Amino acid sequence: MKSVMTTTISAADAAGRFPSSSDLESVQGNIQRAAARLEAAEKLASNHEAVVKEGGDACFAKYSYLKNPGEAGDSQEKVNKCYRDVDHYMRLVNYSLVVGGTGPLDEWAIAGAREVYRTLNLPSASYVAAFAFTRDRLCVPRDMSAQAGGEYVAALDYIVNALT
Amino acid sequence: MKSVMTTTISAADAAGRFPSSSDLESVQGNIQRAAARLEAAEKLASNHEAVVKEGGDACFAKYSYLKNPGEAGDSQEKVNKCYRDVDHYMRLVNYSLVVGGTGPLDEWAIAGAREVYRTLNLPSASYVAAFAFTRDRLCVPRDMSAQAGGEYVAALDYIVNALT
Amino acid sequence: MKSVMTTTISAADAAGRFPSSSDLESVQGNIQRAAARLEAAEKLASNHEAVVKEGGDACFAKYSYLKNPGEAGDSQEKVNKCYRDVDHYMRLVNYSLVVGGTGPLDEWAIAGAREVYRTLNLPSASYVAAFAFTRDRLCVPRDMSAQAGGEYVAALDYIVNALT
Amino acid sequence: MKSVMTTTISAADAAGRFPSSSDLESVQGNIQRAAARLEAAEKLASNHEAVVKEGGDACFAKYSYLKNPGEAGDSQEKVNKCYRDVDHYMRLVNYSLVVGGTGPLDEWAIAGAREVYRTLNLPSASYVAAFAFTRDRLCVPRDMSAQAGGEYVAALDYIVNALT
Amino acid sequence: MKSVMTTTISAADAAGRFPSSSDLESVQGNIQRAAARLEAAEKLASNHEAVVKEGGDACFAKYSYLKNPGEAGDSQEKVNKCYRDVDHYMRLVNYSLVVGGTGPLDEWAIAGAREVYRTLNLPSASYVAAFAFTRDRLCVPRDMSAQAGGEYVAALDYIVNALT
Amino acid sequence: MKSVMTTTISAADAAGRFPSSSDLESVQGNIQRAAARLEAAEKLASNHEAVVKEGGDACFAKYSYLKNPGEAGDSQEKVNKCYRDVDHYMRLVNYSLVVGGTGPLDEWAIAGAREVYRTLNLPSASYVAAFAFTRDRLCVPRDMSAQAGGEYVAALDYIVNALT
Amino acid sequence: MLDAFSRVVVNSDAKAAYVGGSDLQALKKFITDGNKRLDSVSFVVSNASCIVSDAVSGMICENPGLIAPGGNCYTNRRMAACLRDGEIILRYASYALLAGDPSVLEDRCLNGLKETYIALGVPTNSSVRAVSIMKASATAFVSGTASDRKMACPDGDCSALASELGSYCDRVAAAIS
Amino acid sequence: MLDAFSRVVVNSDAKAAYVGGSDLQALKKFITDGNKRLDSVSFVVSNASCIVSDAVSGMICENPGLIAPGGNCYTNRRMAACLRDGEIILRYASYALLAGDPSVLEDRCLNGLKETYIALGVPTNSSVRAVSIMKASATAFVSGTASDRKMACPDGDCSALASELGSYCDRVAAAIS
Amino acid sequence: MLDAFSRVVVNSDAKAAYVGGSDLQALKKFITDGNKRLDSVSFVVSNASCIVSDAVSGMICENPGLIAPGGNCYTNRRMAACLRDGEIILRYASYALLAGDPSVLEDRCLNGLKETYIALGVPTNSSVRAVSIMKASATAFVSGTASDRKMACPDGDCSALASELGSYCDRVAAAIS
Amino acid sequence: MLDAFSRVVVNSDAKAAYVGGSDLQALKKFITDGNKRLDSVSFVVSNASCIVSDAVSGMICENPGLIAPGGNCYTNRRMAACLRDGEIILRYASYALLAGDPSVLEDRCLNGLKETYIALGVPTNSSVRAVSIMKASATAFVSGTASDRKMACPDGDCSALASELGSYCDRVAAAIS
Amino acid sequence: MLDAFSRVVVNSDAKAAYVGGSDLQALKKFITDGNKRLDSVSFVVSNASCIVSDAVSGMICENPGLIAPGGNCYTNRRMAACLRDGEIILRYASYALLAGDPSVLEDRCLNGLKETYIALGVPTNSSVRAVSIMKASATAFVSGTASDRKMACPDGDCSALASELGSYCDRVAAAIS
Amino acid sequence: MLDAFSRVVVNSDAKAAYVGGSDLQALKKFITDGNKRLDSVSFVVSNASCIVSDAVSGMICENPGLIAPGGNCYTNRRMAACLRDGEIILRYASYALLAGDPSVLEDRCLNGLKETYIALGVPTNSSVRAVSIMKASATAFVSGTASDRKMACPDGDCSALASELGSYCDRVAAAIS
Repeated sequence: MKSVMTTTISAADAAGRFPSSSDLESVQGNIQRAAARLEAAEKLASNHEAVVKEGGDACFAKYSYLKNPGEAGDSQEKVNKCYRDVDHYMRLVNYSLVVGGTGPLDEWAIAGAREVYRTLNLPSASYVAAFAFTRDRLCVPRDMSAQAGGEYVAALDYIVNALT
Repeated sequence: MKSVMTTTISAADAAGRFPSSSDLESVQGNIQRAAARLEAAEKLASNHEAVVKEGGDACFAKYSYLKNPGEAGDSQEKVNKCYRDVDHYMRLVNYSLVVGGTGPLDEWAIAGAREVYRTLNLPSASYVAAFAFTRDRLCVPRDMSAQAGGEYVAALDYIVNALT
Repeated sequence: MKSVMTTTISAADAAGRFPSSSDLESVQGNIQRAAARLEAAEKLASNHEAVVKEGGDACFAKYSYLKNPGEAGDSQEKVNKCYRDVDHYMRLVNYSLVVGGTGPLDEWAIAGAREVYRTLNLPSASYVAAFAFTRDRLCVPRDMSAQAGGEYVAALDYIVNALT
Repeated sequence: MKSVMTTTISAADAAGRFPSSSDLESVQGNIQRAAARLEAAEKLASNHEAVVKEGGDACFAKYSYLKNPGEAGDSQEKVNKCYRDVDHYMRLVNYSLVVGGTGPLDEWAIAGAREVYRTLNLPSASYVAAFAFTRDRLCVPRDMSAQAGGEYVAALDYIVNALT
Repeated sequence: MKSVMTTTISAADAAGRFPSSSDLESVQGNIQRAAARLEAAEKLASNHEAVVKEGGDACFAKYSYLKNPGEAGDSQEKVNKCYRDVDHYMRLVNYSLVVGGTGPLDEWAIAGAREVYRTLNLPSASYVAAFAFTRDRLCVPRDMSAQAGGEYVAALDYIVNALT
Repeated sequence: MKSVMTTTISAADAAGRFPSSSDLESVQGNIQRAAARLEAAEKLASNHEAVVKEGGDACFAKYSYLKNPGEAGDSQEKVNKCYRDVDHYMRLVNYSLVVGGTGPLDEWAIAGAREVYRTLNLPSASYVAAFAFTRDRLCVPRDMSAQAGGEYVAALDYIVNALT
Repeated sequence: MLDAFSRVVVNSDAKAAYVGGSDLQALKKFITDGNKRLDSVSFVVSNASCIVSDAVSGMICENPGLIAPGGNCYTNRRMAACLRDGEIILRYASYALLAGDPSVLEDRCLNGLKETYIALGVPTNSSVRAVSIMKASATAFVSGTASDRKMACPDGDCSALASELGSYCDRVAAAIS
Repeated sequence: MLDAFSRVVVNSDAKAAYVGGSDLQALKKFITDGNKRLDSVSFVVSNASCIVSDAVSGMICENPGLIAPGGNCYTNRRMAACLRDGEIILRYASYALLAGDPSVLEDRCLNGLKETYIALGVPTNSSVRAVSIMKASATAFVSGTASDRKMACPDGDCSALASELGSYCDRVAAAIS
Repeated sequence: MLDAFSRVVVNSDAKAAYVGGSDLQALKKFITDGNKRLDSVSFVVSNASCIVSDAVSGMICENPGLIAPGGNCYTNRRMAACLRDGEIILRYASYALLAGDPSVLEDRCLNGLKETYIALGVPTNSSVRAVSIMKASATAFVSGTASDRKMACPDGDCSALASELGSYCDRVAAAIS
Repeated sequence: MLDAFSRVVVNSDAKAAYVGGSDLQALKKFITDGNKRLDSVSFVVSNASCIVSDAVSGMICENPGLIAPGGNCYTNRRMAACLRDGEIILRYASYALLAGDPSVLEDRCLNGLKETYIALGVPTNSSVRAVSIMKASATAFVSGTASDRKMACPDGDCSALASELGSYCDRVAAAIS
Repeated sequence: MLDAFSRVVVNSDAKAAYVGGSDLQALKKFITDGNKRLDSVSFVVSNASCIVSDAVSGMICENPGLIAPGGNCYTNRRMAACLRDGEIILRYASYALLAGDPSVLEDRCLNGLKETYIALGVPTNSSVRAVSIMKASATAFVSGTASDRKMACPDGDCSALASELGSYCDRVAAAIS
Repeated sequence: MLDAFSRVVVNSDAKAAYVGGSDLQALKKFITDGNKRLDSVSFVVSNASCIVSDAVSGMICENPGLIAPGGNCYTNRRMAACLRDGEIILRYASYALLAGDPSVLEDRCLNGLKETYIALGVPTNSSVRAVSIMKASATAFVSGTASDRKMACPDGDCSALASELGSYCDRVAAAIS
């Protein structure tokens, strides 16, 4: 689980070192930045159903062809799995904001995603559409503070880059 | 040169990653802590001649046997090298304070030190005596602020642990 | 370049062996199947422009969303590159039929395709649409002999599987 | 067991590939060539006792010194083991003809033969004499068809080259 | 346990060789030199308490600072352990003289000694003082024959070189 | 070149050690056994042509079939190359006795021998016949001292074992 | 690994017997049915992606627990590993069909597979189900009865090939769990 | 490995739940006391050599048989290896204290440790003693009650930190007992 | 590798000199504008895919010969390798921006790059062009002048950061020309 | 590596051209003459030991300086290594004959060969003669003109096959000279 | 590994005792009988090929089932490996005789041998027989009682060395039984 | 590697000549003076730590620029590596003295030493001085002329051995010069 703490500790362990000054300083930054990302995580946790709905809606709005026979969303159940997937990512966004690292997204969503989506005929651009919208939907200070908004957008940009 | 930045970058490089949230958070800690260790570095650089003298004096005060024939300080030129060595360590403490990592001490002072001191009959306890004194000589807020003092002590503790 | 001859020779070379019984037998099978695949290659080489056009048309007929702004077919130049791409594959199908192995397609089309198409927003299903049509358009004996049609379809299925 | 099928399968397995066109084309060679080598195998199986006798006879006829005290054939039991050894090889020749590869000869006769014959004072030239005779004894079309004879000779040539 | 026989056998085993001429020749040297080193070993075993006492006394006579508070000879028990350590080495010198190799000293005294003495504030020069005296104390032929004395001195020089 | 001195030095070098007690003892064995093997070497050097003559004669006396057409001694030049080969082994026996190790035999005679003799139809038992005779031909104390005779036989036994 | 021919010589070698005309009826039948066997392999391979994807999906849509938290197909990393396994199994099954012998499947795939799945915590009843659906679709493509695709070929009986391919799938199902 | 934060999301993921405000009270408190935690790690690390040496020496002075023939601290090679183990254990204990989670200690240090010690013949009770003494010294440096050194810091309560560090040492003892 | 701070240390060490007050004016400023630097890095990284893809495409649409037979981007294998190279270069460029020093770029990326490109036959002119376009786009995201996206941030001047990034890109072009 | 068919494809790909009926004349001829090519390879392989041994012995009998002290075939080790090289060269020549293309010989055998021989000190003039004798014997077995052995086959023209083998042997000598 | 001298050292070290005159009479006798021991090793090594071949042949000719199909000496490969094992066992036995201690035999040969033999299916009764015959012949060459060859040496008693070698062979039998 | 005896063998082998009585007088004397050679090796090795440390320190105290910033012995890491090289060189010189032949020194030490020193930029003149001082001290211990230590031995003439060792040091100097 990649975070500030686990990365520094892993580096120290690889060299067989006790935690030193640079390890301690790195953790101090985790302290400083925690408030912003925890605010973002809490806002997401309190309103994720509405956010997920908007994300999935944006996907099928942009790519209505998905509902055609033989396509990824040709049934209500398949469409439901699409919104479920968006919910999966956003919960991992919430996790990544709490952890302060892309760990939860890396291990639980991104790793092996290309193989899954390729094999199951799930166009990557459809996921991109959901999270590009989710990212661009935010504005400050309506939804959250500026630094909280920075964390929220950055985590979503991380997903979009991973998809592209 | 181990620091907050080089550690987190080499970690990202090993995984072929762009800088991410945890990398940026780590560097923020370098920002928060810089003032304290830069204060210690400045105070050291301004008054290092006096600190080094007390370091070397403390060594020979504790171990006068060094001045006996066949020992590490049986000549004035040898005694001068001893104070020179202490100055070299303290300059590396100054460097380590500036970098915010033990890099300078690791690569330039500690690496190969065992081999050198063993073959040249330079008892490690002598070096320890100089830095233990230098460390315990500190008092706050006379010499520096509390956090600056902590950095000062930590760097010297790092040396002592490396000698023991 | 994977073929009957290059596979058996490389296998012999790995074991440091002269060509033996099984090596010579394998090449005999290349002699027997040669006529079937060479016919498919010739028929393709003499009418590829008509084939490519139908493949490209099939792609955009199925996925008209490609011509929307920001998508892979939102300009005539991009549309032209798509037909160019179909021609690339079909030319490599011609090559693979002549060689009697998937070598040409493996090295010059499939390798690195996943990376390229994801970075450039080229949905694999669009390519699949072009070659699934090209595969199914064929009917024997109108276009070629039965065994020639088998080779033709097999090469296109290999591409389809490589995309899915 | 090296054959057309096992060679082409192991090659694909080493690359993690499904069987492709070149693999299938290789196996077609097994189909075309089987009639010739299965013929040769059948003739041998029907009359191996006579062929073996002639093989062992040619050995001791060319090297009468083997019957001298201290030599490999200085007793009836030892002589019987020699003809048995020739029968071993020829049975493995029968196997190699059925498999369509040198597999049976490689694993069960050739591998380790150098060490065994060296330790037990078994001159390799003696074995060569038996199979050189067996090879040259062939008369086409008297004993078998031309292609069957080609298989018969090739297997025996493989043994001779391995023995020299 | 490094000796003439163990070194010779290990070399033969690494190459998978039976013992050969050079192997047997090396062991002949173990026979010729045995008397000299066994004499030194016997003389040591008969009077080790007196030799060890002189060794320990020589250490504290040269480094009286050791009995200062905070130093390695802080108490009687610590002083007792110093003499004990000298006895340990000398018993291993006896072992090494019997074996005809530095094996006992290498495996049981030298290995890990640097890490141990470093952690426990045990100055290497103190051990050197004890064994250099022990070495220079030898008087030929008063204490032993010239060749026995050579073995005695050689083993102690080995320890000193390992300490410096 | 394998000998007492090269084996011990290679062993020391593998562990990065200076020569020590066991190394020096090993060489002492080379000093003690030297006179015997040098006696055998000189005796061989002073009358090798007669020794080689008897060796080659014994080979063809036992294996007269070699002079039959198509065999390894079916010409005058081939016969001369046989005696030449015997001379080459015996010269390397002389070298090995001087070296005090099987080095010369190993590098220059034995390495690659079975490959050459297999390729050239050179029966190994023919060589064995020459050296088994040479070994048993030795007369103590007619030809040399008992210990010199032991070195002589051991070297020839080494060749015989290397051929069987 | 062995094929259909080397299997015969292995059995004959145990009896130290030559392979004569009396032992060569099946191997003869193997040759004349060679083109059908090559078609069967091609038909499976040409639809490998559909076979694997449809089977793993079938396994999951029959057992929603696999994609729940704690489920063995939960997260994309596990799902991808499952899809990979399905592809691997189909690949070795196609190898066995090409060789006309199960040895390559047993040696290079099934050997130590159950032990591995137990150590990993892979639900073995679900694994069998994935193989079963793969058997259903693959044998259908060999028989030419696949609902949405018929492979072009001269009409005839491939029931023996389909049954043989199924037996290889049976071996997988028996080896795991 | 996990830290205090990823441990929460691991627990929450098992229930497929978002981490919300009602789940972050402890983690916000973790951040608030963050400077004290960094001091706790610094105070242990800065006295690592003394902590390890005194504890191993304490173990031996309590069990003299360890440095007798047949003892596991007999010869410099064994003593060095024991001092090495002491330093390693403290190092992973300090890792866990920094992360606020015992996972790095469990995964990279304690996993298998009992089995290797049994295989080597490393006495477990004496190992427990060394760890127990390290706990006494390390927690004292955290608590600021070390007899011969008091680290500079604002006066406050670090009993939670010291108790946490102590529990990490306890897990080591439990893992090999 | 070095950063902005260890670079000063290295330069001072060459003179056997302490780093004092006079030498810290630039480093204190590095700390002061630290948040802007973190923003500059985050902005480049968050648009990494767009930056690289657009640049390689720009290089190609300006020189279509690259994707014709005999072109160095012909076939998907070469195109992927070029896209990979573009991403790698930007990645090390972002490293340099985060560290405030080009050492990581010089030591781990550019070292021997020209020799490699000469060996493979990578056209230097097109390579420079890709870097040039990457410079324009990346520095635009730092400056906040990107045509189709403005990253949210407090209003202010980051011209120094963008100029620094541009210098890192220039170092890449210089090393391979 | 390339064969006769892949070489045509590589050349056609350079011109961005399909391979049509006009281009396939020689390749069709390659197929019709396929059985002769297989015979030629078999004839060489079946006499590999004689070809190599006779060539090396021929090289030596013409230049006894090779087996003198200082000679490069002196001692059994060098003699074995030379016999080894002869076999290897013939083996790669047989590979090229089977594929109908010199690429495997050039890529896996000839590339770097002169440099290693120069470094080792193996004489190039003697190496060339060893190849030339191999060329004489091997092509004779292909032409069915070998003085002490005629391989069974239907009578016909294999001069092109033999000349092709000769060209491969000539490439070996050329790359060495 | 240990020899006769380090064995005494190891035993003395267990009691923290110096090796003195009262402990050295057996080792002094070891030295004074050194030449006989060197002869004993030489006599075994000089007839190594005969000892191994004769024992393996004796093993087979007393139980012909070993070379029947399914027999563990069936095919040349198994026969070669069997001869190899016999040579290896004799080699480590010769090692032990030279060192005057069985440690090299126990540690570098016998350790795990029975387990690998059980796993491979090497019959233990046949192995014991091969060892038993090797013991007879090897001890014969040492005792100078071998029927077809007597090694030259000054007349004397080597019953002790013969018994020592015999005990080494007995160790092999016990380990695999 | 070669020793004094195998060197003679190599020369004799080059002319295909037996080593006879004429060519043996030097080797016979080599054996006669064998105990002196063993003493010479022992005297050097027993003072190895003093020889190396004194020579390296002498080099520094004669070349102050070595320990200035940028100096090749600046920092403990470089000083340690120089001390390591000194010990290494003396070790291979002692090997050569023991064998009575410089081959081991040439093959495993000096071989390629010059080009790594050039690549690393270690000063040649200072390296030569280190060797020349080592030569002074080492030959002094062989000659029994060392000022502060005389090694016990029968009084005699070891000038040839001292000259031989001195020649080995000169080979080192010439190689790195």
